[PDB]
Amino acid sequence: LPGMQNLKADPEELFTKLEKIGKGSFGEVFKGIDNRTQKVVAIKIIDLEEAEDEIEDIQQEITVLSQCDSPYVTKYYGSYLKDTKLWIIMEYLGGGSALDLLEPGPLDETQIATILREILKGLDYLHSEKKIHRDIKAANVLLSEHGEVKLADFGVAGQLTDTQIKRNTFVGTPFWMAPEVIKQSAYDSKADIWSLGITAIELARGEPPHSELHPMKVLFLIPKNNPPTLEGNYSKPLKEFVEACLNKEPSFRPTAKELLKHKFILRNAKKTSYLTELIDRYKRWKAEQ
Ligand SMILES: CC(=O)NCC(=O)N1[C@@H]2CC[C@H]1c1ccc(Nc3ncc(C(F)(F)F)c(NC4CCC4)n3)cc12
Repeated sequence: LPGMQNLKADPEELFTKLEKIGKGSFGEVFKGIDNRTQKVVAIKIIDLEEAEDEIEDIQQEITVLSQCDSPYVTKYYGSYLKDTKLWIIMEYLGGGSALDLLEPGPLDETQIATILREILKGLDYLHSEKKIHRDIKAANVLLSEHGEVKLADFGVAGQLTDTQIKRNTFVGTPFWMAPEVIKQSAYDSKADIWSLGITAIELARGEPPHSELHPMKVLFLIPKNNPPTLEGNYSKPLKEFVEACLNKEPSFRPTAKELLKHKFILRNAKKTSYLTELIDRYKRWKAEQ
């Protein structure tokens, strides 16, 4: 396990575990304070006794995280054992997920473009490292209190090599999964680009396509239907960004690097600092109730 700490280190001493902020890839996630620096962190806690077929996946997740050095990937600080519980210390992103920031109401196209541009920067980094996220969706897109946008939850992240230029494993969240991943055909990083497209619709409309239906229906709906399109009063460049991602033929989908030059992004995206308005809005909203 990369970043595994000295097992004599007691994380209950080194860290103040605060409120739960979410349920994660495995186990729960908490807000916490690093007791040495007084920096806030995120703590993922997993019971190893309450495992197992997950520990390979937990190894794999932590391995992948430890191999990423990008402003666009959640930082991983190390892991601690406390009796049966694994404490995974993560970068704390105080804005929550893009999905949280949607709860007060719709995004405008500038905010959508900005968030998509930053996701594309993350996807470009990952894909350049032959890594595939495979669970891109709004809930896995996090923001710092400054409005920086980062990719999270590498629970099902894949790795490509010289040997394996392609993967076949059935992973992801159904609504966001690419048809070729659902069919377990040979696939690569283009799968993430399909997921990005679904996420673009999610960011624009609040939900992915087929969100009313039972997840098992999409197992045939997605491979046999025409891809979703963004329906509603949204700009033509936003609709074409979505369609460019959502092609059933993976070689017809652009790369992350290409989509960064897409007209929707260029014409509408602004500096990420402006996303603070979106976090302030969430605050005010969450005040009431
Ligand atoms: C009591 C209270 O108000 N707590 C804060 C809270 O509930 N928040 C804030 C704003 C929305 C929601 C929330 C969710 C997530 C975070 N931050 C965060 N940072 C890093 C991770 C990381 F573990 F990926 F690194 C992470 N993961 C959780 C698992 C579901 C998302 N969440 C912050 C918040």
